[PDB]
Order: sequence, then structure tokens, then C-alpha cells
Amino acid sequence: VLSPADKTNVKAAWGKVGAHAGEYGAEALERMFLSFPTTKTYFPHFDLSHGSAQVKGHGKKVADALTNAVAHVDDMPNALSALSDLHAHKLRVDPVNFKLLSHCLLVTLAAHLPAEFTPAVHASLDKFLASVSTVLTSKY
Amino acid sequence: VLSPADKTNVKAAWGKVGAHAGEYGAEALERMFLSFPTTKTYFPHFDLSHGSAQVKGHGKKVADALTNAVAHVDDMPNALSALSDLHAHKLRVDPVNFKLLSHCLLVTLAAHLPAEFTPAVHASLDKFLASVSTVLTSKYR
Amino acid sequence: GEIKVELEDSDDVAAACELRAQLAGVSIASGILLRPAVIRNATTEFSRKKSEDILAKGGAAVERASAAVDRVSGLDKTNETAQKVRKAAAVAHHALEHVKEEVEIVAKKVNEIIELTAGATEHAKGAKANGDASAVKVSNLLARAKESENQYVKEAAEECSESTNYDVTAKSLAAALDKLPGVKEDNAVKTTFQSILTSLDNLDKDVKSVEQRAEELETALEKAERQLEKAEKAAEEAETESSKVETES
Amino acid sequence: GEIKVELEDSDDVAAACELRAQLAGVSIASGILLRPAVIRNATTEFSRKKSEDILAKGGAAVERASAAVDRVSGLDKTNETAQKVRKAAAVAHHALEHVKEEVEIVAKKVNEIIELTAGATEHAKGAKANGDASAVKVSNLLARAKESENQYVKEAAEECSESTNYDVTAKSLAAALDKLPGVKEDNAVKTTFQSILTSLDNLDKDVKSVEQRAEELETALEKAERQLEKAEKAAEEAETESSKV
Amino acid sequence: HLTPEEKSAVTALWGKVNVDEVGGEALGRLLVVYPWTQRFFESFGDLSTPDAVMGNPKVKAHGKKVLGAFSDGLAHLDNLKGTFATLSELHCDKLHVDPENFRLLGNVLVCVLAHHFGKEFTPPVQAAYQKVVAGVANALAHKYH
Amino acid sequence: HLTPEEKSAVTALWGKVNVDEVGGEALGRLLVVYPWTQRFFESFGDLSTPDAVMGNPKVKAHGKKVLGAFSDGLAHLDNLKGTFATLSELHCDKLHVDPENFRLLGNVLVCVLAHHFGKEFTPPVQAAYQKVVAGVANALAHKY
Ligand code: HEM
Ligand code: HEM
Ligand code: HEM
Ligand code: HEM
Repeated sequence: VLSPADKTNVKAAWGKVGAHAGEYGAEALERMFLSFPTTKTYFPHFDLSHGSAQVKGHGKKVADALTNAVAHVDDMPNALSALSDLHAHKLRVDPVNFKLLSHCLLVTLAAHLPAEFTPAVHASLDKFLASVSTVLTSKY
Repeated sequence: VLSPADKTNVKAAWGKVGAHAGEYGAEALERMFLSFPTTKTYFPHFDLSHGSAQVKGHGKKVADALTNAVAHVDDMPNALSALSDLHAHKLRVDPVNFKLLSHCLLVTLAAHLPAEFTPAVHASLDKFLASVSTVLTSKYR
Repeated sequence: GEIKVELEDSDDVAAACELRAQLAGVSIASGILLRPAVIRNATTEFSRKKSEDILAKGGAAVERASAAVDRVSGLDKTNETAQKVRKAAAVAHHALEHVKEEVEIVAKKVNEIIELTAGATEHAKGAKANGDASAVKVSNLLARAKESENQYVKEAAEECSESTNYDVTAKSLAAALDKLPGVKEDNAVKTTFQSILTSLDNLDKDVKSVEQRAEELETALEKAERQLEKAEKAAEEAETESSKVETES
Repeated sequence: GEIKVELEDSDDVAAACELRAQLAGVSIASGILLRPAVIRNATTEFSRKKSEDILAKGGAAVERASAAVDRVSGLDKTNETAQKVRKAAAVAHHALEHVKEEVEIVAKKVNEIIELTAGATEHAKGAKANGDASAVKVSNLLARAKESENQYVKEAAEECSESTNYDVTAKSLAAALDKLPGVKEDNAVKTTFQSILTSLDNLDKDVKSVEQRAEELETALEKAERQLEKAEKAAEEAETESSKV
Repeated sequence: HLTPEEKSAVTALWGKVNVDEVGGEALGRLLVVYPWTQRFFESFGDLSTPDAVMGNPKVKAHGKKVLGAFSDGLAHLDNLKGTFATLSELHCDKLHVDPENFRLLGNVLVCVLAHHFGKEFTPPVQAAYQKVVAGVANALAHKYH
Repeated sequence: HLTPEEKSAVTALWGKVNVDEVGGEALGRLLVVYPWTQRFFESFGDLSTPDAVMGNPKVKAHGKKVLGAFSDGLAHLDNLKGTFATLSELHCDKLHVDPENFRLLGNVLVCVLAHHFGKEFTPPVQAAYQKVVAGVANALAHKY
């Protein structure tokens, strides 16, 4: 359960993400496919080549979801009620994969935010991304 | 999230447990220590021998907690607000262990409720025991 | 090139909005469609090895009966009792010609599934690429409508949301395209829209045919197994007479 | 035997209720107390066989210098080249005398931790076994108070909850026992009660002493490591002048 | 690995399991308790309700072939790595099945055996089957590490 | 498990890590992000706040000895099972550290390296370190 202190750190760190949200999401996914290649199976119809525009496109869609989730931190289950169903009933993604993208998102934020990614913030970001995963896995 | 259908199955299955609550608890724990010996470390000061009264005693305390959790299924986080803190801040139990006891509780209920533990009920009991684990692991950060 | 025909009214804008969402949802649709047929192509390597083995066990059950019939060649020549010790070996080789027959089927089906799956992937990427591309052109058309000198069009384009339709099919999309015949037939997207309808229809025709070839392949492996049981129990059967006879003629 | 003295009033019942909860909370308390000192006893064997290899590396650094001083032996006590080997080898054997000294410390501390931990476990088991046995006798006393002819005693025993005190200490328990001097001194539980207070106090005295022997141990392994660095760099120094002839 | 006393209780109980059906009961239960596993069996037909799943002849059928692998590996306990080697290629490098799912099915089998044997599936025999199913899970996920 | 091109980028980056402190930064970060991990280090003293945890000389100290084990596995990539064998006995037979905790620390190190190197810690080099930390996790949990 995200504390008022946890919430402030998320909003502040994703606040610094801002304009680059789309490039980050694309990197998080590219990092995921490379580190955990069995994740690529959910995208057989995608061009997963380096710096693909399909991956650039998907990247923004994943990040804007997260931008919305941050904006609605207090009521996150309703904010992502659409996706929690899409992932559960239509894509049938194994829940163990939500853990993998969540870590690659932290790897992305560590590489790009040298100042703000502090131990206090590292905890609050992982706390949050776990909560986002929990919402998406809620309809299985 | 437990559905009204999931909730009915829990209440019905734990309703059939009844007086045997402190019996099935002692069993679940004895099964856990034998299958996952790593769990015994949280009880260095206990007599973990076969049919111990320490384990029989602890068994009832774990089951009555679950009897309360069933009674308060709609508001489970407040129902177990005491334990979620005890386990998190005082005991410091690794969350991965909550998964192990939860399975041994299902193994206990499968062995004793031949009719009740149907596929429909198996799903609803595991969903519930995961929710109980979630509550207890909620105060670790 | 961009779409030249402008959005005439508030009802037209609403159809284009659902069309931008349908075209977006093509990306999800093909993925969900293609994925099970890829899981079936993954097992073709394993299911072929199972056939080469049932053949190996068959050939070996044939060789155990062929050695058992060689021992009793010079014991009873054109006699009565040994006419039976040759009969089970005949049943054994006939059963093998059926095992060798079904294994040829499994082989052809494996090649058919590979060729079908490799094909369906191209139809799913093809429908996806042409999907995302055309939706861009439609979004730009709505973006212009947010600037339109008409107050009803300006409000309808404004109220209009950037969404993705999760329940897209070849049917639902054609149905959305029927709502705007001017967009449907505009030279900038005309062929791209036609390319999606065909690609989607061919992708379903392939995924279904992969489920089909698999059903035919599993049937052959069961039939190869039935005949391996028939061969082995005919080998071990009159080959039982080979252990009881050590006598001289 | 059971407690013979009956609960006189509503305030007496309330103390017995808390005392029960305190006695129940003894199991939790000892478990939490004993557990870290068991984690420290788990590292003893690793640290001993770590000290054993610092001695082996030391003895070997001594033997590399002892062979290097045997080669340069065919020379007088005048050459700077011949004297730097003999002097570094002296520094090398002196450094070993302290490696060998600290390893004896590590050995004695390992035995001390084992003996302390094995001991503390018995205290923790003894305090829980006695803490839980006596709570039974107190519960039965409250159960009898739920039957009392006093309207106030029957209600106080009824309102009274079956709970477990999570913040139990040797202090808090003695404090709960002071509230009921008649129960505390009753012959049925008197000694069991005294056995908990001692067992708990000795269990804390042991857990703390295990934290102490380990700091005194880790210090020795660091000091054995400092002298192994001092030996090796005096030994490799002697091997520098030995290949020079 | 298992103790000779455990190897004794394990092969005892296994000789009493109805090979024809206990496999489908575990496989069906997996698809019912952990529904996402269904992505792997969309060609099986009707899986919409627990009674549609449990009834499904393809489920009971495939269930028998997966239990047959369990019966195979229960014999060669000393060599599980090689026994499941061919299957490891199918589940890992081909299907790309997450190893936890093998673990989940393993625990589901243990739940089925407890459901069927009852008081015969004692804590020490559960403990031994747990070692077996853990082994069969590792042997299958060998191609990953 | 690593390709010769990966072995090249891995040993490259590792020669640039500040051995003295990157270990304590990972170990401290573990006790801050996953607090239950503190039950093994109760003798470490002050562990109340992230600044009291990061400051702790015992944490930075033990952090250096833990990274030293990583520096060894990163030298002995062909044989990880034997390299960590002695530690497997300590982490599994004696202390019983649940293997996921090794995995958690492994991912935390990857997070620290990304935090330090930045644009130098590219998706393919992350992918290679991931193989390494997964290996070091398995090699330690070998006794299970
Ligand atoms: C951080 C958590 C995640 C978020 C916020 C997220 C967000 C979404 C969104 C917004 C879409 C589709 C929206 C659209 O195109 O209109 C979706 C689609 C998808 N997601 Fe996720 N997702 C997450 C995690 C996952 C994970 C772990 C996987 C599995 C590896 C997954 C695989 C998919 C797939 C296969 C699609 C289908 C889209 C397509 O085929 O074009 N994502 N993602
Ligand atoms: C999942 C459901 C669980 C429930 C309902 C539960 C219930 C409880 C309760 C009510 C107590 C306190 C007993 C009292 O008031 O005296 C407690 C204590 C304890 N629990 Fe849990 N628990 C659960 C899981 C866990 C797990 C997984 C572990 C082991 C890793 C754990 C280990 C302990 C320990 C060590 C104690 C202290 C026992 C003592 O020293 O007296 N339990 N349990
Ligand atoms: C862990 C214990 C498991 C064992 C012993 C096992 C065994 C096997 C066997 C023997 C087959 C092929 C038999 C045949 O075609 O003749 C196979 C097929 C398969 N297994 Fe597994 N399996 C296990 C778990 C898994 C799990 C957890 C999944 C994931 C859902 C998985 C998914 C599959 C799939 C998708 C097939 C292919 C079905 C087809 O041929 O269409 N199984 N199983
Ligand atoms: C995952 C990679 C890991 C490595 C390379 C590693 C390395 C080691 C090393 C080298 C030591 C001995 C240090 C010395 O000589 O004093 C050790 C000790 C220890 N490790 Fe680990 N470890 C790992 C993970 C774990 C984890 C996840 C935990 C639990 C949270 C664990 C808990 C311990 C404990 C309790 C000790 C005893 C240290 C002491 O208190 O003196 N470490 N670590």
C-alpha cells in the first residue's frame, strides 16, 4: 500500500520522465525482449528488430498507460480497468511476465535519472510498478 | 478479487470444516515443515516432533484466524490488521513462505473433504488463501 | 499522400472516430489470431520424432519376428504345425506396411503446418502494418476536423476519443468502412483498406487449416500406434514358438 | 494441580486476563529473541575454515621465503642484496606468529558461540514451555470466574478476551504478576512463574553474549588478514631478491 | 533426492493410482485454478466452465500422456535430467512455457492425490511426492538452466 | 551461456566499477527496497532509515566482500557451480536464504550498474549481465 511519501516520489520521478516517456517505454520493452526472450512470443506479428517503429509505437502506448496510472494513483484499479481485462481475458499473458517488464522499467529509469533514482525513490517506484502489475493481474 | 460465487464456496467449504479447524491447522503445518524444511527456522524454540502439542496449539491459533477471515471476507484487511503487522514487523517472515502454507492448507482440505473440494471449489479456496497471504504481506514496506 | 475528402458532418466524424479505433484494434486482433497456430507449429518437430520412433520400434518388432521365423525354417518344411509360426510374422510385416504408411502422412502434415504457419505470420504482420499506417491518415483527418470552419464538426471531432477497439474482426471493420464510403474509396487509402480485409481473411483461413492438419496428423500417430501394438503382439506371439523349439529335424 | 485462590473482584479478573495474554505472548517473545543468535551460530564453521586457510596461506608464504633465504645462504652478512632477503624473511615469520595467534582466538570464540547458542535454545524452549503451561492454569481460573455468583466477576470474566500480547518482555510480565500477588505466590504455579523470569533473563544474557563473541571473532579474522598481507608482501619481496642471485 | 524409505511409500501409492483418469483430473484442475494456462490449449474445444473442461475428452486424453511421463520419471528417480530431456526441448525452446507453470501443475497433482487417497496421503508421503514433483519440474526446465 | 561478444562487453564494464563502494550500494538498496531481508543482518546496528542503512559501515563493508564474489564469478563464467560451491553450503545448508532473495539482490545490482553507467549500460549489455546474475543465483542455490 503506497504511502503519501511513496506517492510523492512516483509523481516527482515520472514528472522528470515527461517529454521522453515514449522513448523510455520503447527502451523498457527492448530491454525485456533481450533479457527475457520468451516474452517475444506474445508479439509474433510484430517487427522486434532494433529500433523498430512498431516497438516505438507500442512503447508510447505502455508509457501513457503508466502516465494515466500516476495521475490516478489513489484510484488505480478503475484507471486501468480496461487493460486489466484486455490482458487477462484477451491476451492471456502469464502473470510472471508483469514482473519482468516492471524490472526493465526500473533499469530504464536508473540509466536516465541519475539524480532522482535514489534508494528512497527506488523502493517507491518498485512499490508502485508492483501495484500496477497487481491491477493488471486482478481479472485472472 | 473474490466474486460472490468464490465467497459462497469458501464459506461453504470452511463451514464443513467446523469443529475440525484446529485439527486441519496442525496438519497443514506438519505437512509444511516436512515438505519445506526451510520453514522450521521461524520456530527454533518449538518442539516440531510428530504430534506435538506445541504444533497442535499453534494449529488452532492459525485456523481460528482463518475462521475469522472467512467470517469477515468482505473486509479481510481490517479483520487481520493485527497479524499483518505481527508477521511483517515482529516475525519478519519471508513472503515466499505464505505460498507454502497456503498449498499445505489445500492439501489438508483435499484429503478430508472428498465431496467439497471440487474443481470449482479448489479454484475459490486458492483465490481466498492468496488474498489472506496478500493481507499478511501488505505491511512489509 | 493524405485523405483529401473532408468530414462533412457530426455523424461522419463519429464514424471516422470508430474507424480510427477499429484500424488501431487490428494490431491486437492479428496477434490473438496468429498466436495459437504458432504453438501448434512448435510441436511439429516433436511429433515427427515420435513417428520415426514408432517406425523404429516397428522395424525392430519385424526383425525379432524375422529372426524367430529363420530359426524354425529347417524344423518343419511344408508341414502342418509350423504353418502357424509363419502366420504371425506375415501379420507382423503387414502391420509395418501400415506403420510406414501413416509415418509418410505425419511427414507431409508436418511440412504442411510449417508452410501454413510461415504463411499466416506474413498475413498477420501484413494486416498489422497496413492497419497502423492507415489509422495515422484517419487520425490526421480527425485532427483537421478539430480546426474545421464548421462548429458542429469542430465539436464532434473534439468530443471524439483516441481509443483502441479490442473486439475487431474482418466483419466489424468492413462494417465501419461501409459507414464512410468516401473515405473507403479515397485513392490515398483505398487499396490499403482492401489489403487489410484480404490479409485478415487469409490469416483466419490459415490458422483454421493449421488446426485441421494437426487433427489429421494426430489421427495418423494414433493409427501408427494401433498398428505398432498389432505388430509387437504378433511378433512376441508366434515368436513364443521360437523359445519352445530348440529341436533338430 | 490447579490454582486454589478464587478471583475476588472485577479488577482482579482484568489483571488475570492481561497476565494470561502476557504468558501467551512468551512463546512469540523467546522466538524473536533466540532467532538472530541462531543466524550468528550458522556463520561460525564458515569463519573457522576461513581462518584455517589464512594460516595455510601464511605457512605457505613462510615456506616461499624459507626456500628463498636457503638459496642466498651462500653469502656473508655484508651485501645489501643478501641482507634484504634475510630481513624480509624475519618480517615474514614474525607476521605468521600473529596469524597463528589470531587463529587460536577464532577457534576459542567459535566454541564459545556454539556453547552459548546451544544453551540459549534450551532457555527459549524452557521459557515457552513454562509460559504456555501456566497460561492454561490461568485460563481455567478465568473459566471458573465465568461461573462465579458475583454479578461483577461473572461479567468481567465474560468481557475478558482470549488474546496474545505481542510486546512481552521479562519486565512487562513481572509487572503483570505484581498485580495479583495471590496468584504469583500460589504453590501450583509459584515456581513455574519464577522459572519463566529466570529463563527469559538468561536467554537475553546469552543472545547479547553471542553478539559480543562474534565482534571479538570478526576482529581476529581481520587482524589475521592484515598480518597475512604483511607476510605475503615480505615473502614476495624475498622472492624478488632470490631470482636476482 | 529421496530416502529408501520414501522411495518405498512413493512407488506403493503410485501403483494404486487410476492411470486412465488421475492425469486428466490434474490437467483439468490446472486450466480451472490457473486459467491463463489455457492459451496453450485453445484447440481442445470447450473450456468455458469447470464442467466443460473436466468433461473435455481431449483434456482427459492429454492428461493420460502427461501422467505417463510422471510414471516414467518415478521409476528413474536417480536420472530425471535425461528421462525428461526430449520433453524439455518441447516445453522450453519450442512452446516457451514458463517453468513456474510446471511447478503449479506439480502442486495440483499433489492436491489430486490427496483428494483421492485421503488419510493414505500422510504428511511424510506428501513430503516425498513433493520431492518428486520438484524434480520433474527441474528436469523439464533443464533447457533454461 | 554467454557469447564471446557478450563476455567482451561484460568484463569491459566490470573493470570500470568502483569495487570499494558499488557493492554496498547494491546490498544497502536490497535492505531498503526489500526490508524483510534485514532479519539476517540484525547485528549490523542502525538500519532504521535509508540514510542510516546507506551510511552503515558494516553494510558498505559486507557489500565489498559480496561484490568480490561477483568479481570471481565474472572471471569464472564457464564454471559457476564450483566457484560458488563453498558459499552454497553457507547460504543454503546453514542460513537457508530463500533462493528468490539471491535473485532480488541480482536484479538490484543490475539496477545499480544502470544507475552508474547510464547510456553505457545498453539493452544488450543489460541482457548479458542478466545472464551472469541469473547464473550466480543458480550457482548459489545449487545445494537445493
Ligand atoms: C507495465 C505494465 C503494462 C502496461 C501498462 C501495458 C499496457 C498495454 C497497453 C496499453 C496495450 C494495448 C493498448 C493499445 O494498443 O491500444 C497492451 C497491449 C499488449 N500488451 Fe501490455 N502492458 C503491460 C505489460 C505487459 C506485459 C508484461 C506483457 C507480456 C510480455 C504485455 C503484452 C502485451 C501484448 C501482447 C499486447 C498486445 C498489443 C498488440 O498486439 O499490439 N504487456 N499493453
Ligand atoms: C497464511 C496464513 C497465516 C495465518 C492465518 C497465520 C496466523 C498466525 C497467527 C494468528 C499467529 C499468532 C499466534 C498468536 O496469537 O499467538 C501467527 C504466529 C506465527 N506465524 Fe503465522 N500465520 C500465517 C502464515 C505464516 C507463515 C507462512 C509463517 C512462516 C514462515 C508463519 C510463521 C509464524 C510464526 C513463527 C509465528 C509465531 C509463533 C510463536 O512463536 O509462538 N505463519 N500465525
Ligand atoms: C510439469 C509436468 C509436465 C509434463 C510431465 C508434461 C508432459 C507433456 C507431454 C508428455 C506432452 C506431449 C505428449 C504427446 O503429445 O504425446 C506435453 C505436451 C504439452 N504440454 Fe506438457 N507437461 C507438463 C507440464 C506442462 C505445462 C505446465 C504446460 C503449460 C500450460 C504444458 C504445455 C504443454 C503443451 C501446450 C503441450 C502440447 C499439446 C499438443 O500436442 O497440442 N505442459 N506435455
Ligand atoms: C546473491 C548473491 C550473493 C552473494 C555473492 C553473497 C555473498 C556472500 C559472501 C561472500 C558472504 C561472506 C562474507 C564474509 O566473508 O564475511 C556472504 C555472507 C552472508 N550472506 Fe550472502 N551473498 C549473496 C546473497 C545473499 C542474500 C540474498 C542474503 C539474504 C538476504 C545473504 C545473506 C548472507 C548472510 C546472512 C551472510 C553472513 C554474513 C555476516 O553476517 O557476516 N546473502 N554473502
